[PDB]
Amino acid sequence: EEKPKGALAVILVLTLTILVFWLGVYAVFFARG
Amino acid sequence: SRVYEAYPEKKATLYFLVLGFLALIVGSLFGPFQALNYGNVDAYPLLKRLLPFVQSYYQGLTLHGVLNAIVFTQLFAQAIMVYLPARELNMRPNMGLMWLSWWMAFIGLVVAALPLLANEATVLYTFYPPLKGHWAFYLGASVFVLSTWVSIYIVLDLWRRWKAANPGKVTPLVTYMAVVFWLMWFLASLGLVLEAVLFLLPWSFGLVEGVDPLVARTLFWWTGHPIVYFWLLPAYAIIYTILPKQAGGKLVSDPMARLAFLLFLLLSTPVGFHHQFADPGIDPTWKMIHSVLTLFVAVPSLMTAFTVAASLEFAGRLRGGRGLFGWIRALPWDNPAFVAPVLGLLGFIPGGAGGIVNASFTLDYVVHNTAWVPGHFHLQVASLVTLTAMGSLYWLLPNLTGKPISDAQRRLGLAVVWLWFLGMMIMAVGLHWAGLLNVPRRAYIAQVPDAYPHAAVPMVFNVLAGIVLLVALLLFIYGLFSVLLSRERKPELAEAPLPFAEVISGPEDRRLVLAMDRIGFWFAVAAILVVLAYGPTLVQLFGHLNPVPGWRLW
Amino acid sequence: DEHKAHKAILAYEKGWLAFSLAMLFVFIALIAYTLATHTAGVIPAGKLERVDPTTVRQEGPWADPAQAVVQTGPNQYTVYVLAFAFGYQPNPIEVPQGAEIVFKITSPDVIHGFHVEGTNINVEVLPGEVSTVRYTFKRPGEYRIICNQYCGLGHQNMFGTIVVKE
Ligand code: HAS
Ligand code: HEM
Ligand code: CUA
Ligand SMILES: [Cu+2]
Ligand SMILES: [Xe]
Ligand SMILES: [Xe]
Ligand SMILES: [Xe]
Repeated sequence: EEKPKGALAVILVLTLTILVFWLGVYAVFFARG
Repeated sequence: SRVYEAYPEKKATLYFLVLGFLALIVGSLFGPFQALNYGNVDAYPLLKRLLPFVQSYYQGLTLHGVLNAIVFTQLFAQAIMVYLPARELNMRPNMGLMWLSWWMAFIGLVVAALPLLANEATVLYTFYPPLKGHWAFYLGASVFVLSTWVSIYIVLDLWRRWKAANPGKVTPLVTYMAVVFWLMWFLASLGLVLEAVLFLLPWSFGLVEGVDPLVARTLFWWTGHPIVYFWLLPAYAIIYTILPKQAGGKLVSDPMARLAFLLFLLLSTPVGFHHQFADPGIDPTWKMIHSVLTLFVAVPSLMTAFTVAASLEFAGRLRGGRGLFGWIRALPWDNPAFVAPVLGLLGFIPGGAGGIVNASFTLDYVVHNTAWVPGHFHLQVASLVTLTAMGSLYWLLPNLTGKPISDAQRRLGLAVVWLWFLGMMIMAVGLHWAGLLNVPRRAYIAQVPDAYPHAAVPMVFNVLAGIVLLVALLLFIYGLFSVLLSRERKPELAEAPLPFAEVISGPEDRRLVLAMDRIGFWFAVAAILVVLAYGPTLVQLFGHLNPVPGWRLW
Repeated sequence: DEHKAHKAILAYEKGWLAFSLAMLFVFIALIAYTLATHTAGVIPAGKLERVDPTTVRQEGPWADPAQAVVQTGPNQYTVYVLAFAFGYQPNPIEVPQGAEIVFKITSPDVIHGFHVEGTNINVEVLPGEVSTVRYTFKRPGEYRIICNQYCGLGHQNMFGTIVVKE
């Protein structure tokens, strides 16, 4: 029909869930450095 | 059955299935207890009164590990990644061999089960040396695994045969996947084949007295990582080519799926060092090179994320899907075989987030050997792979036995499904928290209740889950056996063609798929990558072998 | 419709993948950043250091607990730690904060884990191999070592102690 609004909203949660995890633990690495 | 005479593969497949699920049941019983244990409660007395032969926490973990992650998965894959390509091709697999593969799997399990049930094998599913297990464990497992080799032949045989009857034709989708899959698994299984053949088997038979534990865990992980994808891809297979039909839609691209699988064939094996970050005697550089390749092997699962979402979206739209989120509510939430996997994919997002972190080299040092890792993978294997397995019963079981499913079983499953997912969610939260709270995994920490007081609140989630999933497992069993135990037989639905998805193709596709169908080239490509990543390391290691004597610590 | 979607999806898939790889290459450089710093010490030494596991606490740097701590630089202190069947040697380790502690850990029996709670020291201790990690404590106290690798039935009870010096 048009732009995959649903799928791009899914990959959003994903990429955000990725950054939370990766930045969230990337700081604990330096906080235990 | 003229059904089985006309489709003997059906029978072989079924045996694989049941055996697998049987294995999943038994291995799953210890799961609630291991959850309660991680909630700081020690339910193991009760376990021991019920199951007398159980001697400790660690024997039940081994059994948990082995039956669930190893036996169950392998059997399923062997069932899916052979039956599906067969039916797609409408060709019969070499049945001598196929039946041979099953017995091997059966026999292998039996022989390996005994020393596990006899507390002769309390080593864990990883069986790291110098911890020494009974020969019949290492001989049992070897057989069982080798069973896959047969499966690899069988599938390749089919493939060669079909290419003959269709000269110049692109390999059909599922068959392409299965092909890459098994090749990929062949390459992956070497690592383990070596370990067992060179060290473990002669070690356990008496022939040597020592085995280098580093070279042992190096070879193990050569195989140890790709096997997780050996577990995954059969579910991926189903999600790509079967779920979209279930959802009322189509696969949105044949090339994309081919690509995903192609990347796995290339990037699955040469990443094992990610499991060995905390290890000594392995260059940090090669640990960086492997950390890069691991972030790369996540690309395939990134592609899948989109491709499947779009298809599911597409599906919801054809159903009467509203706005940004309508399509979702348009989906068949009444159909298990739809619900099960979709839930798994949800939990996968956290799972795969967990894996990207574990793969970032230095960041591993925060969570290694902690209960964060069981949290990571229970989303992966115990959630997505298992649910998928479960839900696929609803089209598969009927397609094999002819036994239709009553509406009551159909809702029974929907309950099993939700509980299992929910419980998986709770625990996921309860093992991730305590993980960052330095609680180590593989631990009977309910025998030391005051060791970890800062994990107060997560210990609760673990408890909850334990219960949740204890119920879910029960109902499954009941739901499971209700189906297999009924004498309703509709020999027409057994003959019903498998509900494969239709595939939206494009103009560009042709030349791209044509490239990908260069399998013999990609295989050697994949073979070269492993040599380049392991080669260097393994040479020095076999130059400086320092075998140490075996220990029994149970 | 259906063929219209196909080119729409395969067009944001191309833009999703570009973004994906850019995002991963930012992780690579933010991993390539932690490799040039002082934090990159807790990485086990790459060069092989073979030892016998059956004559470690009889002859050599791990025989005598007392000689565990040894100044080897102006502000460097090479500890020789010995991860064994449910326990650590020396217990407790005693080293000054602000100093560069270069641990050299092995085992006489099976594999052990050397996890210092609150730090980045997390290394696998292998029989017949020396596990060599560099670290600088910048906080005082009693640091707890946990054995994160299943080493038998007394594995959940194997803990250590590093009293850094205040
Ligand atoms: C099948 C089971 C498994 C999968 C899959 C898996 C995936 C990964 N793993 Fe892993 N793993 C590691 C890295 C990864 C990475 C980078 C990935 C990647 O493949 C993951 C990429 C996945 C994604 C990036 C997510 C894609 C999400 C999708 C596709 C879902 C979208 C959902 C939709 C679209 C639904 C929407 C629908 C609606 C209705 C809204 C590392 C580190 O590098 C360790 C070592 C940790 C340690 O030190 O012990 C590790 C450890 C393990 C262990 C412990 C083994 C042991 O006993 O010692 C197991 C069993 C395991 C299994 C599995 N693992 N892993
Ligand atoms: C009945 C539901 C289940 C529950 C409540 C459960 C719970 C747990 C818990 C709490 C652990 C951590 C044990 C520890 O660190 O000491 C664990 C380990 C594990 N689980 Fe499960 N589990 C379940 C089913 C499954 C399934 C279906 C699979 C995969 C097919 C699986 C695979 C594994 C593996 C491979 C381990 C690690 C074993 C080891 O380290 O030796 N589990 N489980
Ligand atoms: Cu060393 Cu547990
Ligand atoms: Cu892995
Ligand atoms: Xe097995
Ligand atoms: Xe084995
Ligand atoms: Xe594994």
